[PDB]
Amino acid sequence: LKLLDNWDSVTSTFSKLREQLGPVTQEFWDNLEKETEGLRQEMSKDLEEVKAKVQPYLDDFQKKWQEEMELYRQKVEPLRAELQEGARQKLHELQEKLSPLGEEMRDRARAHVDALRTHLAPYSDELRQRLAARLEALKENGGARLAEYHAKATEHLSTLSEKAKPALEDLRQGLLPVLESFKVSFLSALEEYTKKLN
Amino acid sequence: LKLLDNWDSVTSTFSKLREQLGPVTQEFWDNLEKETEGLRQEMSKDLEEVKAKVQPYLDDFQKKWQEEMELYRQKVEPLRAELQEGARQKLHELQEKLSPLGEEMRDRARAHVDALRTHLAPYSDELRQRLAARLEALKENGGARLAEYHAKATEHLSTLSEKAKPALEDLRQGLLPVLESFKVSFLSALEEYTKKLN
Ligand SMILES: CCCCCCCC/C=C\CCCCCCCC(=O)OC[C@H](COP(=O)(O)OCC[N+](C)(C)C)OC(=O)CCCCCCC/C=C\CCCCCCCC
Ligand SMILES: CCCCCCCC/C=C\CCCCCCCC(=O)OC[C@H](COP(=O)(O)OCC[N+](C)(C)C)OC(=O)CCCCCCC/C=C\CCCCCCCC
Ligand SMILES: CCCCCCCC/C=C\CCCCCCCC(=O)OC[C@H](COP(=O)(O)OCC[N+](C)(C)C)OC(=O)CCCCCCC/C=C\CCCCCCCC
Ligand SMILES: CCCCCCCC/C=C\CCCCCCCC(=O)OC[C@H](COP(=O)(O)OCC[N+](C)(C)C)OC(=O)CCCCCCC/C=C\CCCCCCCC
Ligand SMILES: CCCCCCCC/C=C\CCCCCCCC(=O)OC[C@H](COP(=O)(O)OCC[N+](C)(C)C)OC(=O)CCCCCCC/C=C\CCCCCCCC
Ligand SMILES: CCCCCCCC/C=C\CCCCCCCC(=O)OC[C@H](COP(=O)(O)OCC[N+](C)(C)C)OC(=O)CCCCCCC/C=C\CCCCCCCC
Ligand SMILES: CCCCCCCC/C=C\CCCCCCCC(=O)OC[C@H](COP(=O)(O)OCC[N+](C)(C)C)OC(=O)CCCCCCC/C=C\CCCCCCCC
Ligand SMILES: CCCCCCCC/C=C\CCCCCCCC(=O)OC[C@H](COP(=O)(O)OCC[N+](C)(C)C)OC(=O)CCCCCCC/C=C\CCCCCCCC
Ligand SMILES: CCCCCCCC/C=C\CCCCCCCC(=O)OC[C@H](COP(=O)(O)OC[C@H](N)C(=O)O)OC(=O)CCCCCCC/C=C\CCCCCCCC
Ligand SMILES: CCCCCCCC/C=C\CCCCCCCC(=O)OC[C@H](COP(=O)(O)OC[C@H](N)C(=O)O)OC(=O)CCCCCCC/C=C\CCCCCCCC
Ligand SMILES: CCCCCCCC/C=C\CCCCCCCC(=O)OC[C@H](COP(=O)(O)OC[C@H](N)C(=O)O)OC(=O)CCCCCCC/C=C\CCCCCCCC
Repeated sequence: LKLLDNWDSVTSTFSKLREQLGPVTQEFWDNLEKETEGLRQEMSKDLEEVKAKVQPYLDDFQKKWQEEMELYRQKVEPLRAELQEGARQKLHELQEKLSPLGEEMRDRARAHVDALRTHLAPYSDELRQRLAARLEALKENGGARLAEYHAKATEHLSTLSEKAKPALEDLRQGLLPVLESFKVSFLSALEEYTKKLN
Repeated sequence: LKLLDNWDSVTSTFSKLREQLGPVTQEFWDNLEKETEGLRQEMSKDLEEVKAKVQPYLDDFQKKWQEEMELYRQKVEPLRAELQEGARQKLHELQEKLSPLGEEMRDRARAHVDALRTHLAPYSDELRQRLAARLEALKENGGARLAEYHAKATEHLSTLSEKAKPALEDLRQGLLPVLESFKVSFLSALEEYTKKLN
């Protein structure tokens, strides 16, 4: 109700901020000029010296890079041949290994898979008989269980309806009057609430 | 009484559930025993035949595995010798390109650092001069900034006091009736909740 009075105080403080902003921006600009000019003299000296520092530094670096690269062509380059030759010999050594051991490993695999043909295959065949027996039990007990499920389902169904019938009646017989009473407690609440917050 | 009555219906449900649970456990276990019975009979195959066949199965694999290892041992020796002799030459060659080329690299590194030091000497010298120049500027300007900021803070405090005394007093005065009305609202709300919830 006193919003206008409260907003006035805020308008006053806002105006107070404006009272400060005036001289504040004035001195801020003066300070900015001081800083910019201060950094300006530093920048001129920095930039000027940079030309006399980066250039000789680049030259120094270029010389080092030249030596570095030269040394690389006198090391990495010739060593590339030494390493390549070593790699070639290594590859040759590997060839003389990947061939006998390669065929040997393949023969090992042959002996492995071949064994599996007389190991896994005949075993899965035996398992087929066992699976048939297991599945038979699953079908036998399962079929019986299906009847049990149906029986218990119908039994439980009778029990469920035996509860649903009276429960719903009782629930309705209780919810109806309770709802009416609830409406009363709601009406009194809503009416009073709207008056308190009016 | 709603909770008691509603619970009563649930209680009777538990009775019927338990009464049905009996036949359930009986039937389930009866069939489960048949499942296990099958597995018990199957055990004379699934676990018995597997332990019987595991003999030639493992004996075959173990036999071939022995050869597999013996072959690897028959190769490990000549291959290790090839690797040893090869590594000898490969590493020896690297040494011939590690000692002289290393000393050369170290020699070039001497100049690498020497040139850098020779360049860093005047650089660091002028860096200290740059720092002095910058520090002096930042000190002159800094002192001015501090004085100005101090004055700024002083003025800000004067206007801040407008928010600490007049504005705050105004706010307090405005909050007084606010608390007064809020008290009534809280009190009535407390009663409202008690009147309808109790
Ligand atoms: C153009 C405009 C003007 C100029 C502008 C640029 C100015 C630049 C001037 C200076 C910049 C310096 C920057 C670095 C400052 C800190 C240097 C430092 O304090 O270093 C300390 C280390 C300490 O070693 P320690 O024996 O105490 O520890 C031994 C530990 N334990 C037991 C393994 C082996 O000593 C070292 O780093 C040095 C020895 C190790 C060197 C490793 C390889 C470096 C690679 C190339 C050489 C680079 C030379 C330039 C500096 C490169 C830095 C990466
Ligand atoms: C003209 C100027 C030429 C400048 C040439 C500079 C290089 C010169 C060549 C060699 C000498 C300088 C080497 C400088 C770099 C290595 C510096 C170094 O001394 O490092 C040592 C650390 C040791 O660690 P630590 O765990 O043993 O001990 C600490 C951890 N603690 C606690 C658990 C033990 O590290 C190690 O020793 C492991 C090092 C593994 C190998 C690193 C090789 C780096 C070389 C090049 C990398 C370039 C990357 C470029 C990326 C951008 C591409 C565009
Ligand atoms: C001791 C206390 C223990 C706890 C007791 C808890 C008692 C709870 C009592 C009552 C249940 C209250 C919650 C009921 C929720 C709704 C149930 C229902 O009535 O939802 C029917 C719809 C029928 O389809 P509609 O297209 O008309 O969708 C209608 C929905 N609308 C809009 C979005 C398309 O359902 C659907 O829509 C989607 C599903 C359709 C049927 C899927 C059947 C799946 C097959 C087998 C699942 C068997 C689960 C058995 C769980 C145990 C049971 C004993
Ligand atoms: C409309 C129809 C909706 C569907 C209705 C379904 C009704 C049937 C299903 C569930 C009804 C459960 C009724 C439970 C009544 C109370 C039983 C009870 O005695 O409450 C208390 C007990 C003990 O206290 P506590 O253990 O809770 O805490 C102990 C805390 N401390 C250790 C401090 C000791 O609670 C216990 O005994 C823990 C009992 C846990 C029982 C879990 C369920 C078991 C049933 C089947 C499991 C799967 C079997 C088949 C698996 C096939 C695999 C292939
Ligand atoms: C649900 C979301 C996650 C699903 C994860 C699994 C996904 C894949 C499906 C099934 C895998 C289940 C893996 C876990 C199985 C249960 C493990 C377990 O921790 O169980 C514990 C219970 C309780 O005793 P405990 O050992 O914990 O505590 C006393 C002993 N202590 C000291 C050492 C603790 O064990 C018992 O209650 C008694 C157990 C008796 C077992 C007899 C087995 C006889 C052999 C064959 C029978 C027929 C099997 C047919 C195939 C069945 C496939 C499931
Ligand atoms: C119905 C007929 C069926 C017939 C079936 C036939 C095939 C059956 C299949 C397997 C049977 C295996 C039987 C093994 C019997 C020996 C077990 C054993 O004694 O073995 C001991 C070792 C070492 O034991 P130690 O060092 O303590 O003693 C060492 C003592 N000394 C030094 C003398 C070295 O241990 C081991 O062999 C354990 C090796 C396995 C370790 C698994 C660890 C898993 C851990 C976490 C689970 C991660 C799951 C990840 C899933 C996603 C993956 C991508
Ligand atoms: C308005 C903002 C600008 C003006 C700020 C003026 C006040 C500055 C100081 C504090 C500001 C207030 C908050 C606190 C700041 C940290 C103060 C401090 O006490 O920190 C100390 C640390 C550690 O000291 P310690 O362990 O070595 O010595 C310990 C004693 N004893 C050596 C015996 C080893 O200091 C260190 O860690 C060394 C590294 C410090 C951070 C360097 C990088 C800063 C990043 C940007 C600034 C760039 C400025 C460029 C020039 C602008 C000119 C206008
Ligand atoms: C922040 C800008 C304000 C601008 C207006 C005022 C300007 C005033 C004039 C100049 C500025 C001066 C700034 C000074 C900063 C000092 C920072 C600092 O180093 O302080 C350190 C103290 C440490 O602890 P201690 O000395 O108390 O105890 C110590 C107990 N022993 C010693 C055991 C160690 O801690 C403290 O000073 C606590 C400092 C708490 C500062 C709260 C500022 C709240 C301002 C606005 C709120 C909203 C911010 C986000 C706005 C987002 C907008 C988009
Ligand atoms: C971003 C980070 C990348 C990290 C990569 C790490 C692995 C690097 C692998 C090998 C080494 C580098 C091998 C680089 C080979 C480069 C070969 C090359 O032609 O690259 C062309 C690209 C071109 O980029 P652009 O985007 O500008 O143009 C693309 C073009 N329009 C198109 O897509 O058709 O530019 C580049 O790729 C960059 C070329 C830089 C050449 C430098 C040549 C330098 C010559 C000698 C060495 C001097 C060393 C000096 C320092 C010594 C130590 C101090
Ligand atoms: C009779 C009451 C008795 C006491 C009751 C006490 C309990 C009351 C509690 C609940 C009852 C009311 C329950 C109301 C449930 C409303 C549920 C609902 O509609 O959700 C959706 C609405 C949608 O609003 P809108 O469409 O404006 O905004 C949509 C939004 N932009 C978007 O698109 O995302 O979301 C919104 O409206 C939220 C923003 C609203 C902005 C306007 C908000 C306007 C708010 C007030 C209007 C001015 C009041 C001035 C003072 C009056 C008293 C002096
Ligand atoms: C549209 C504009 C509307 C403007 C409305 C303005 C209304 C103004 C109303 C009244 C004027 C202000 C009236 C202020 C009254 C309180 C003034 C005051 O500071 O009293 C001193 C106390 C001091 O607490 P201490 O914790 O230091 O005490 C000792 C401590 N308990 C111990 O035992 O160690 O601090 C306090 O009591 C208060 C909390 C201090 C910490 C706050 C810590 C910070 C907490 C909140 C502030 C930040 C909130 C950030 C929210 C971000 C949302 C995204």
